[PDB]
Parts: sequence; structure tokens; C-alpha cells
Amino acid sequence: MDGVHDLAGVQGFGKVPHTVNADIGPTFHAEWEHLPYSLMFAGVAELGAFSVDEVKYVVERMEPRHYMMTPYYERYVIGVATLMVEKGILTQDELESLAGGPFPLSRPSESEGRPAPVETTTFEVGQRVRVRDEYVPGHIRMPAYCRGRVGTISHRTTEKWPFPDAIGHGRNDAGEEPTYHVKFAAEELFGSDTDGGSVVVDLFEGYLEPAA
Amino acid sequence: ENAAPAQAPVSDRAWALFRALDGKGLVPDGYVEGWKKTFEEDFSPRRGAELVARAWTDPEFRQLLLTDGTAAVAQYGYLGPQGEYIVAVEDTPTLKNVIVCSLCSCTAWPILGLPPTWYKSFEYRARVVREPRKVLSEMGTEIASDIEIRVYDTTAETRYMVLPQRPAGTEGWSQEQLQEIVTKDCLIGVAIPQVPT
Ligand SMILES: [Cl-]
Ligand SMILES: [Cl-]
Ligand SMILES: [Fe+3]
Ligand SMILES: [Mg+2]
Repeated sequence: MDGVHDLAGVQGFGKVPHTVNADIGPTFHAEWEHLPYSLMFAGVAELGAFSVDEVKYVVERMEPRHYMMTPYYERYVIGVATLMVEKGILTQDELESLAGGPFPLSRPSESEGRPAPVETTTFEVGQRVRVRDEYVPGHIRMPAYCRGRVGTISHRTTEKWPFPDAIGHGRNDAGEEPTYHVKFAAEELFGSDTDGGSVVVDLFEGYLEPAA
Repeated sequence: ENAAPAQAPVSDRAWALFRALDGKGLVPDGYVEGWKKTFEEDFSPRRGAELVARAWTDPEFRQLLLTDGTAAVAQYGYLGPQGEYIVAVEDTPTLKNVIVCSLCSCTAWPILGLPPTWYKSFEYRARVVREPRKVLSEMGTEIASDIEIRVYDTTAETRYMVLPQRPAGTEGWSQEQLQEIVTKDCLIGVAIPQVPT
């Protein structure tokens, strides 16, 4: 999904709000801030109601302006609440009644997702691959800066995981795939307009194809 | 136009979510409080610092950490949520590694701790993949032109830690002494370990 969450490479932001080794304060800066992650895990591990992938996607589904003005932990409150409503566990009425006011949720999905690709290739360390030039409206773990770009395999994972584009929509056909550490030259991604060396993206097999 | 939606205070919303689920019997007794404790006290960059200090003083472990990070971390019992498949990335005299999650916040929680606010910032997420040298400079870390910067974007299930170079002036230090100078920001890759005078 080509949402505003796909921030890598966006220009116009200011300084990162940190200097090295500065005090970051406590793990939680408010008494509710452990709730989003805790309740995500309740949903995943205790209820079996959704996957972590579905949490990433529901946060991607926040209305874009809403996403941009919402602090991190609040986005996950909104996202887990949204999934609980969508899954029929909770109602928005009861959330708002308990909250004493408005509790807007992420927007409905505009895609049913897609299956794990049928045709993929097992790549080896050192091989050159291209990121498939595809557009996926639903969830995908491919930042757009690497779409269509070429890089080289640094690692093939020894484990495999469900395809995000399927499990992030709660589908039954996510299969399993390894992922690959794909190293791109900075110039391949940003031309002359970068000060970096290389960028390594951890890409599911089904996002990749052999380079020409 | 472009205005924020009306919202109850966030604390009220978060506790409403808890109470709605709790009141249906869906949240075991002590569950969120247990997670809070894990996140506050167990998941910690002191663990990643222990692993770096071991690697610095034990060539065999270093090799293991760099070839099979999961196995190395498992020896210490530090696998966990958001830290099940670990890759350690080695800084060298010509390479500085830096970690981000441009898409959200993904971080090797058990060995780095939960991410700091700045790591989840839009500024870091947008900028470090494109201009890491300037980002690190602004943050207080000058990386010389002779050094390739390599940014790892945490887009799948790999969870990364940086193995920084060991600074001069620490020869013969104990593992405890070495651990003290490997900070959270060293493990993320935005800082280099500092030795006092
Ligand atoms: Cl250019
Ligand atoms: Cl292919
Ligand atoms: Fe993330
Ligand atoms: Mg985009």
C-alpha cells in the first residue's frame, strides 16, 4: 500500500529529535503506553484473532492526515481497537461509551490482499536480483524506494515466514517463504541525491526476480 | 480542511480498549502488567552490550555471533518476542552500519530494548536511509568519508544489532567494563563507543 507510512526517502523533515546517548527517559512515558503492545499480544497469542502483520497493516490504514498527527503508541491503540471491531470482538459503540467520547478508527481495507506467489526462485548469496515492478494496494513489506531496483543477495534466511501480503489480510494462503538481505548501492535508490553507501532491505522471496 | 478528527483523550481511549476486552474475560489476570514488566525490566540494551563485550574478548563467540546470531543470542537466553531471528552486523575500519524500520519501528526488542521515541520518529524513518551521514552528524557522530555507511531497513523478520568496532584505550578491560561503554545507540548504530580520558 503506497501510504504515507512509506516514509523512507521523503524530503522536508527536520532534525531527528535526539543526540547520541542522550537520556530517553523511561520505557513508557505515560501510564497507558504499555497497553497497545500488550493488547496486540493478547489478540495474537491469547485470542488468536489476528496476526502481527494485520496490526502493521491496520496502522497503514489510518486515514493519512490522522496517521501524520498521531504519536506512535496512539497509532497502535487505534489499530488494535480497529482490528477488534473488524473481527467482531468489540463494537465501536462500546469503545466510545467507555472512552467518553470519539474514538475514530482506521479506514476499511481497499484490498483483499493477495496470495503467496506460486512462482518464485531460490536465490544464492552474491546473486543479482531485481525487486519486482508490482503495485500492491494492500499490505506489502516492500518500501517503494526499492521497487524495480537491482541489488545483490547478502543473506538468505534459514527460516521461513508467511507472506505479509496474505497474512496481513488474515488470508489462508500466505504459505511460507524465506527472506533475503538485498544490498543496494545508495545511487541505485536515490541517484546523486544521497550521502550514503549502501542500503540493505530484508525482502520476501516473492518480491524478487533474477536481474535481467 | 485537513483538520484533525475529534478524539477523546488518548489515555481514555487506551483504557477503554483495555476495559472492553478485560470485561469480556479476554485478557488473563496480570497479563498486561506482566508485559509491562517484561518491556521495562527484561528487554534491555544491557543484553546487547553483554553480547558485544563477549564478542570483543572471545574470537570464537565473535565468529558465532556474526555467522549465526540467533544461536549466539540463544546461549545467553536472550531470544524473545521481536528477537527470534537475529543478525549481527560488523562495523570495520571502512564500514559503519546503522539500523532503522522505515515502515514502522521494528527493533530487536530483547537485546536492544523497545525503541526510543526518536527511532520511531518520522524524521529518522524518512531521512536515515537517504542521508545517513548527515543524520549521524546531526546526532553527534561524525563518520569520515573513508567509511561506507550501510543502512539496514528492518522490513521483515530479521532483527539486527550492530557490533561496533572496539575503541583504542580499552585493551585488557573486563567484560563488565566493556559493557558499560556499549550503549543503546551503539547497538542501533548511530553512536560509536566512547572511552573516557
Ligand atoms: Cl540523480
Ligand atoms: Cl522469480
Ligand atoms: Fe517497524
Ligand atoms: Mg510512496
